[PDB]
Amino acid sequence: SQVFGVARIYASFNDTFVHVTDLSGKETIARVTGGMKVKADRDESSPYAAMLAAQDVAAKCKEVGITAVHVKIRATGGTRTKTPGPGGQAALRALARSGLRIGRIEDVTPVPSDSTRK
Amino acid sequence: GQKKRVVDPFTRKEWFDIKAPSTFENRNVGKTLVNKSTGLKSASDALKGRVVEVCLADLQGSEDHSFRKIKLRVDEVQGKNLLTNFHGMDFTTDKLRSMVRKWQTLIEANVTVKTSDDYVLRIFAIAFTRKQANQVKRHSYAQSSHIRAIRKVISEILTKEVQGSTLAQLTSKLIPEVINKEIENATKDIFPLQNIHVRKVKLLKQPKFDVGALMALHG
Amino acid sequence: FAEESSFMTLFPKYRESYLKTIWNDVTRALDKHNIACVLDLVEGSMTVKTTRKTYDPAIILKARDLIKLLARSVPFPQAVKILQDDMACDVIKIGNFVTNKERFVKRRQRLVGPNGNTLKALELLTKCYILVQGNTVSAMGPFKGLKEVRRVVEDCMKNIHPIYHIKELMIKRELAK
RNA sequence: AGAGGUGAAAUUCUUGGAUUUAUUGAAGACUAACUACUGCGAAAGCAUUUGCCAAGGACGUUUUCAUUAAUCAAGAACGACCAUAAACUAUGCCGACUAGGGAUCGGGUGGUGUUUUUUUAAUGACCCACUCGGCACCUUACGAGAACUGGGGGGAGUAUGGUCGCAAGGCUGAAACUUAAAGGAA
Repeated sequence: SQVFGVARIYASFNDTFVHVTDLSGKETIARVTGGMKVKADRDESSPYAAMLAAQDVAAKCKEVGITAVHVKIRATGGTRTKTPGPGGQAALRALARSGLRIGRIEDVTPVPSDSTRK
Repeated sequence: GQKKRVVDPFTRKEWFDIKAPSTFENRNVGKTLVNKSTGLKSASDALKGRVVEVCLADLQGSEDHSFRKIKLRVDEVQGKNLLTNFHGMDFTTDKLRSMVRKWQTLIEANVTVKTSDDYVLRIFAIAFTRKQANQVKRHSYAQSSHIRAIRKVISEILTKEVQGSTLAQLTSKLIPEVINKEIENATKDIFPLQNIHVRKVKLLKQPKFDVGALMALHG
Repeated sequence: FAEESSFMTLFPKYRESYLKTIWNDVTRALDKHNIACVLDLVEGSMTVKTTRKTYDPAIILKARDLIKLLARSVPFPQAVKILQDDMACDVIKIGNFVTNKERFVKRRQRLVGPNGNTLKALELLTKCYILVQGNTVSAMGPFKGLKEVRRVVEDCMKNIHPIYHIKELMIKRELAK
C-alpha cells in the first residue's frame, strides 16, 4: 500500500546530503543539503542541520506522494574516513519522525578495495 | 547576478509502475517518475535505460533473502507499466563483511560465460574455508594447491551451470541458491568450504531486443 | 516504524569466554533501546535485530558498531559508550603506507610510544579511545577527536612524529579556551 | 544553490548548473577485508586469476660420484624535459654449548574413526603418535670470553680584579641654535 523512494543519505564530515530519488535512482525528489538549512559555515554538518533538511525533504516526499523510503546511507569513503558522520542518525531520525515509513537501511559507502594512496 | 525562477516540475512527471518478470514471486515492485510523454523525446524513450535495484526479500516475499539485491533493467514499456529484465545481482557489503573472519582462506572465482542466448555474464563466487568438527588446531588454512583445485572446480561448475541455462533459467537457478549446493557437493572432497555464495552476476553485453521473448517472459 | 533490519558480525574464538560473561549487559543495554541481539557460539557470531517495538530507525547502526567493537576486542564498558549520539567509531588503515617491515613496525611503535605515553596522551587530548592493533588503528570518540586522531595517525605513518601533533593539540586547546 | 575545506576562515568550483544521484566510457596507480610473530628470497624485498618459461628449498631413497670440502684480504654480481625524505626511545650477555615445552609451516611413516565416496584418471580434510627441516617463543646446564675519516676523558655544579665581546644613559624634535609644529609620559 506504500510508495517507496530511496533516501541516499550522504553523511560526511563537514556536511550532510539528504537526496530522495525514486526507486530507479534517476529522477530526484527534493535534494536539500545540510549546509543550506543553517549557515554559519561551521554548523553545517550538525544534527540540527540534518534535522531541518530531512524534515523538509519528507514534506516534499509526502507532497509528491511517497509514503515510505528505502534508506541508503554512505560515508565519504574512498581512501578516507568510511564512517557515517554526525548527520546520518539525525537525518534518518527526522525522515522517520516526519511521517515516512522506513525500509531497508543499508550502508553503501565506497569501500575502495586496493585504493590509490602511494 | 540574476539566476532563474521556479516552475514546479512534479506536475509534468508521470507515475509509471514497474512490473517484475515471472521468474520471481509477487512482481509489482514499485513506481517511477518520468517526464510526461510529450512529442520530441517521449517518456517511453526517456525510459528503457533505467535500472531499478530492489531487494530479493521483497521480490520473493520471504525474508531469508534479506541480502542479495538484484537489478532490473526497463526494456519494454506499455500500459503505464515497465517491463523489466534481469540485469544483475549483487550482495550488500555487510553480507560479505559478515562472512569474512580471519584464520581461514577465502577462495574466489569469476568466469566470463555466455548463456544460451547471446548474453555474456561475468559471474563471481566466494567460498570460505571451514574447520571441521573434531578439529583441534585453530587455523584451517588452505594449502594453495587446494585453492587452485577448488577454484578450478568452481569455475568449471559455474561455467557448466551457465551455457545450459537461459537468463530465465539462470534467474530461476539462483533464486533457490542451488548452484551453491552444487559447488559444495563438488568441493567436499578437497576442503570443507563453508558458505559458498555467488555474490555477483554482471551483465556485460546483451544480444538484441526480442520483444516477443520479453512479453513471453512476463506473461 | 521499521520493517526489518539485522546486522551480524562474527568474532574470533578466544573472545567467547568473555562475551559469554558480558552478554547480559549487552542485552540490557540494547533492550533499553528496543533491539534484540543473539550470541551464536556454534558459529562464533553476534547478530543485532530490529524488533517490532523499535521506534528509533538509526539505533540499529549503533548496535552494529557495538557488536563489531566487541568483535574487535574493546572492553564492554568502553564499548557501550557507542550507543550515545555524540560518539562514533573509526578504523584508520595504516598497512599501506610504507614498504619495509622494519620501518613499519618502528613507526607503529612510535605511535604507541614509550610506555604507552603517546597513545594515552592522544587519548586524553582528543577525548577518544584508541586501539593500535595489527596494521590498523581503531578509535572511538567524538567527531572532532576522530578527525584529529585520523590526521595524527596518518601523519605518524608518514615521517612526522606524533609528539609534534600532540604539542600542536595542546597549543590548539589553549588557543580554543 | 550551494559545494570544498578548516579549530574558524580563506585559495578554489558554481544557474555555461557546482556538489549529490543514475547510466556509460576511458586513463593511471594499487591488489582492501582474508593478513598471522605465518610463507618465500642471498639481501634489498614479495599478495588478483590463468598460462608459459626456467629456478630454489626441505623431505623421501637399499640411486650415483668419491674428498671434490669450510674460511674470508683482492675481485665479481645484486642493492632539453614532471620531482621526492631519512632517523627520532631503543636492549639483550656473549659461544665451540646441554636438555627440553607448547604452538606453527613443509615433507614423510604408522594408527583407525568421522567427514569422503560408487566402475571415468588421480587429488583429499580432520584427529593421534613418531620423525626430518624451517621463522619464532618460553625456560634450562656450561664454557676464558684475554694474550663513510678527523677525538679528549666522567656526572652535577660553584666562583671570577684575567682575556674577548654584548650590553646602561635618558623625553625626542634639537644642534653650532635652551628653538617651532606634532607626538610620548603624567
